[PDB]
Amino acid sequence: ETAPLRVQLIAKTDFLAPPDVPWTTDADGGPALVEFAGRACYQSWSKPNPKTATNAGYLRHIMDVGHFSVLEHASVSFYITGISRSCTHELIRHRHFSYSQLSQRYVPEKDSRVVVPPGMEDDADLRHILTEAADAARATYSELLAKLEAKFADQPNAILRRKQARQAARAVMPNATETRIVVTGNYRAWRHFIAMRASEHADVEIRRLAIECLRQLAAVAPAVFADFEVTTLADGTEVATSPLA
Amino acid sequence: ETAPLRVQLIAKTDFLAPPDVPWTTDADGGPALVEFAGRACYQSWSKPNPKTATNAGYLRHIMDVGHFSVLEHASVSFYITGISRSCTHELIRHRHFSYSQLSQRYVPEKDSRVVVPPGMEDDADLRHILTEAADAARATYSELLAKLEAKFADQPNAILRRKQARQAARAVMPNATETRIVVTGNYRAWRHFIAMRASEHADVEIRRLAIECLRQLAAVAPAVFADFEVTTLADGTEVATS
Amino acid sequence: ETAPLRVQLIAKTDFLAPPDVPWTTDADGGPALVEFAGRACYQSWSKPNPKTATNAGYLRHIMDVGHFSVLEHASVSFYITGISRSCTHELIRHRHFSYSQLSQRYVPEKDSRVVVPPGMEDDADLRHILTEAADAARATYSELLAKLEAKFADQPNAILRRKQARQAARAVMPNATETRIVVTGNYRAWRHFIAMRASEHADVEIRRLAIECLRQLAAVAPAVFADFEVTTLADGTEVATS
Amino acid sequence: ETAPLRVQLIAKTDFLAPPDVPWTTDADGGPALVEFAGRACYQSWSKPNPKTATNAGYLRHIMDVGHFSVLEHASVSFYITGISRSCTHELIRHRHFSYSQLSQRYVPEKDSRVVVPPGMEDDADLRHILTEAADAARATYSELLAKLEAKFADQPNAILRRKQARQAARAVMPNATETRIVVTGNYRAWRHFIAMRASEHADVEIRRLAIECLRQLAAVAPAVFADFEVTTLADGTEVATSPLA
Ligand SMILES: Cc1cc2nc3c(=O)[nH]c(=O)nc-3n(C[C@H](O)[C@H](O)[C@H](O)COP(=O)(O)OP(=O)(O)OC[C@H]3O[C@@H](n4cnc5c(N)ncnc54)[C@H](O)[C@@H]3O)c2cc1C
Ligand SMILES: Cc1cc2nc3c(=O)[nH]c(=O)nc-3n(C[C@H](O)[C@H](O)[C@H](O)COP(=O)(O)OP(=O)(O)OC[C@H]3O[C@@H](n4cnc5c(N)ncnc54)[C@H](O)[C@@H]3O)c2cc1C
Ligand SMILES: Cc1cc2nc3c(=O)[nH]c(=O)nc-3n(C[C@H](O)[C@H](O)[C@H](O)COP(=O)(O)OP(=O)(O)OC[C@H]3O[C@@H](n4cnc5c(N)ncnc54)[C@H](O)[C@@H]3O)c2cc1C
Ligand SMILES: Cc1cc2nc3c(=O)[nH]c(=O)nc-3n(C[C@H](O)[C@H](O)[C@H](O)COP(=O)(O)OP(=O)(O)OC[C@H]3O[C@@H](n4cnc5c(N)ncnc54)[C@H](O)[C@@H]3O)c2cc1C
Ligand SMILES: O=c1[nH]c(=O)n([C@H]2C[C@H](O)[C@@H](COP(=O)(O)O)O2)cc1Br
Ligand SMILES: O=c1[nH]c(=O)n([C@H]2C[C@H](O)[C@@H](COP(=O)(O)O)O2)cc1Br
Ligand SMILES: O=c1[nH]c(=O)n([C@H]2C[C@H](O)[C@@H](COP(=O)(O)O)O2)cc1Br
Ligand SMILES: O=c1[nH]c(=O)n([C@H]2C[C@H](O)[C@@H](COP(=O)(O)O)O2)cc1Br
Repeated sequence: ETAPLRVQLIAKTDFLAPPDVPWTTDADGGPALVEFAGRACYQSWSKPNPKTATNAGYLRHIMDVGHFSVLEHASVSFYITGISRSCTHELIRHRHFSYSQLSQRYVPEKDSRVVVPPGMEDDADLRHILTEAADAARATYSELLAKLEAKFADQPNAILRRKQARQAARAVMPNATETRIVVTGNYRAWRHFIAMRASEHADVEIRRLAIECLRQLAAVAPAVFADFEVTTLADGTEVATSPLA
Repeated sequence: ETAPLRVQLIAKTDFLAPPDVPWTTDADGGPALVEFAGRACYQSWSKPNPKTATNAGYLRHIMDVGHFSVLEHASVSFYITGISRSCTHELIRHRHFSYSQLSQRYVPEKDSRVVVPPGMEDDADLRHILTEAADAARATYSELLAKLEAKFADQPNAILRRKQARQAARAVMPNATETRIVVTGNYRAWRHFIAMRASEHADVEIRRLAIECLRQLAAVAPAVFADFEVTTLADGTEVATS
Repeated sequence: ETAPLRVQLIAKTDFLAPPDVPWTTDADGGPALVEFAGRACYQSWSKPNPKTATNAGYLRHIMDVGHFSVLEHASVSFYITGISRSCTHELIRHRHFSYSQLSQRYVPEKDSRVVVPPGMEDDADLRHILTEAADAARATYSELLAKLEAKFADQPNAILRRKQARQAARAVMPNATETRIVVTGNYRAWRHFIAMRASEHADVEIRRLAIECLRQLAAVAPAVFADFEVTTLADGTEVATS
Repeated sequence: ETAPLRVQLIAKTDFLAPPDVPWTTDADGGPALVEFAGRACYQSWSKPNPKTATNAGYLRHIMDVGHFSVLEHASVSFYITGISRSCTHELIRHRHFSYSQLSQRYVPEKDSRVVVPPGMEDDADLRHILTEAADAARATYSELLAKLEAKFADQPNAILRRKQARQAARAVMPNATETRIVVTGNYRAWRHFIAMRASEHADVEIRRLAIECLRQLAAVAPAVFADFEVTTLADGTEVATSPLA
């Protein structure tokens, strides 16, 4: 059973301007918050320059002059499924994010799906070799678990003795095992992730993930991510580049 | 002129549950996001127990059990004014917040306000010594500025000439000079900030700040901040403990 | 082929007291640096108190009064082998360390070792089920790799060709696969790691790593890591608590 | 009275190669640790490439391909004196350092020194204005301190009484007041600080600090800091620029 990548946006920033500040803007939520924060450094609430007189204009300028720390005020959360364990192992190396991830120490592996590496996707023979190997691993897991459950029956706590058995049984589960994860980060963190992972140096799985995150981030905060350009490589995979990263 | 502490909540989490996840809860925003993230770890979406089906009950349990990392998903931002420079010098030592602060390099301080230390708030004579000293500093600052702008006549760029002068002139501005700051943190970082700063060991200025943030945070997310109990000290200042 | 846990201490803080500061202590390296930094807050260079007039006494005082940020100045690095991929996936959730880890994308995984879960180390039957499962996975790996290199045959860069094949082939490699990692952290990060992972709540594999790290750290900085008491549980695994 | 900038290197990395790894290098300390960490990723313990078979060649390569995360393993600590309170307020915005700083709540300041802004150092008239204002501020501080100690007489704990008094009295102390601070960071953090602070956009005081840190860092680890070129500006201050990050 194979699992496709799904990225669901589950949280963003709600903004409410302070009533006493003599400033309004062209925008809502995160992008308005970022402008407000930038202007707070200068206490410059008026709008002399027509170019930076819209929210998008202001943000593009903030970006251009390298005031990136202002972007940290707004955050976005995704719920991600159809991502492999090897992919999450790379993702969580990014330390300016917060994560909550499906636990193999706790969750049943009996119905677990696998994620096909993008370089194999179009090849039914390779996919077959993968899913068969995954079926073999799952049978092994159930084998180990049954025996381990009996070994750790001594222990009164239901939650402990279930962890002890599954945590050892998990040893046979492959890299391609599906996982699920809530990832939260601010705009500055999201931008770094995209610059690092939406590139030809990156594994094609996390690259695909980064591109999908960028597309969804651009939908909620266009002005913040507009400097990123998506291009398609010879193999048809997608990369994103920005002059500011 | 003096400036009182003002704390204004300007941003918080907006949550939309994923349509295809078979789960609901009796909350929205940050508290609902926290519960979703917690349950994602176990895929424990079904809620058969109607006596543990509440968001508040789940959030309390998350913290009884000590899974504090789940709290990081939700954030709140404040715009804080009427805070002194010595106070922000303490505040910014907290490395899990994001900040945007009023710049003395960029902002003229000829009209700047003073923040009165809570310890001298009820002594008019002491406040007078402070405001007189502030006025003298501001005069010195204006004297230095004019003399620096001339010393920097060599600079053809008028914006840069004014920044070079201002950043040097700022040297005489006192600790009690008002500043203004946007502070953003997730629930975990706010909790830690409150624990450290709303305590008898902390300076009264930042303690006042922490108690006020707490009061607003507790209204926004009761279950997350309910464990903190405010206590009034012998001297009338407030502390908070969990 | 199985791999035992090995933790090797490969780096630590070298301290040189600045000459024109009227202060000395009965210690070296990391512990000495921590006292220097704590004393710099107070400029308390002379030692009026005979109790904290020793380095060990000064550090125990720092801890009791809760001044844990001073511990961040000193650091230690380990090279860890005989750790599984599922163990590293847990370890790297600690965001206040720095890591350099063996790459499956970059390193040919021919003759990879497997780490046996401590829970089945005494069970020869369970070990065998594991090791032949691992053997089957490596066989599948070689089969995919060969087909993948054939598939990407067009790709002109041969290095990039092997990498594209290897990153996809790695898909069948089990959690138990051995990995190797350099981990660097300051004393405060190390203490937090030990507290969270040398506990009954934690997986037994990371718990074992945390205990061994603790033993080596306590040998390097006794005063910093002394409060941790190691006790053997019912099943004969160790936990450490302070 | 006035305090000159002083930067003292007080800690760095001690390295010992694990005996059972088949690798040696010609370097010691931080730079050797960085090579070890980089080789661990590839388990490339042998040395086939005369271009990367030395520590300097290896680090040259690490720097060119930009895997700066391996630089995080080595650290350096300085004790910095003759820095102003406005300079530390900028410095501590860098969140990947660790700090221990002289406390005004805790340490008496009746006799504290003043730091002259670089843009003012050459001018006797401006220096006099500054020192005169500092003398006035210290007199006010003393005046406030005594009255506050008297106002807080109903605190039986004299230590607390002096602190309660001092923390309020410090209200009048100017930005130019000298402070002292231990700063610890890894190589990657120091590179970022230098890049951000030893620049034309930065305040002259912190730029002077960054340059001195850079000078000491590049003497200790020349391969790590070689890309930073020191340039004298027209006003006689120095900046540092690099093609890298
Ligand atoms: C193609 C590629 C190949 C890779 N190969 C390997 C490999 O072989 N082995 C391996 O172990 N990893 C490898 N990685 C992981 C990589 O080295 C980083 O650890 C990971 O990508 C996180 O990115 P980041 O380093 O920018 O840190 P993040 O955690 O994403 O932090 C963001 C930024 O914050 C700063 N920062 C965060 N923490 C610190 C700190 N403690 N000190 C100083 N500054 C800090 C840095 O500026 C950093 O850029 C690879 C990554 C890529 C994309
Ligand atoms: C027994 C146990 C069970 C676990 N179960 C799960 C699970 O089911 N699912 C899952 O995804 N993870 C799980 N984890 C991982 C856990 O939630 C943490 O992510 C991990 O242990 C890292 O430790 P830490 O949260 O204390 O933070 P670290 O990353 O080690 O940071 C140390 C300290 O820095 C501070 N800090 C760091 N980053 C932030 C931040 N951005 N905001 C505010 N403060 C910050 C906090 O004070 C923190 O305590 C589990 C861990 C344990 C030990
Ligand atoms: C010339 C100049 C002008 C400035 N003007 C102002 C101003 O007017 N107002 C003001 O408030 N500040 C101002 N600053 C401060 C500036 O915004 C930064 O806060 C400070 O320089 C720290 O640098 P850093 O942002 O790169 O963060 P560092 O703390 O130095 O972090 C290093 C890297 O880690 C990563 N990182 C750290 N924390 C996070 C996070 N929480 N989320 C995502 N990534 C993270 C980023 O990649 C960052 O580059 C100014 C600084 C300079 C040099
Ligand atoms: C009453 C009191 C007195 C103080 N006195 C002094 C003083 O005299 N001199 C002085 O310099 N400072 C002093 N401070 C500042 C204090 O040391 C901290 O720097 C500040 O309170 C920030 O809090 P924090 O250390 O918990 O770190 P935060 O930056 O708030 O981080 C939150 C958590 O993240 C983790 N974390 C963040 N960064 C790291 C890191 N690099 N390594 C490991 N873990 C990390 C820690 O778990 C920490 O608890 C004082 C603070 C208080 C409240
Ligand atoms: O592109 C990469 N991304 C990444 O995050 N790593 C980190 C993740 C993991 O902690 C370790 C080994 O990763 P791979 O097995 O995916 O190569 O290095 C390595 C490479 Br190459
Ligand atoms: O209660 C405190 N809070 C705090 O943040 N510091 C930090 C802030 C600054 O970096 C340095 C000196 O602070 P004070 O001048 O406010 O003591 O230590 C110190 C004390 Br005591
Ligand atoms: O004890 C734990 N330690 C841990 O680090 N995690 C993190 C690591 C990974 O990101 C995710 C899933 O971990 P397990 O598969 O090991 O449960 O949660 C979870 C548990 Br439970
Ligand atoms: O060059 C700068 N460096 C800096 O760190 N800040 C931060 C420091 C402080 O938190 C706030 C105001 O700093 P200045 O008063 O030094 O501008 O912004 C601002 C500027 Br401009």
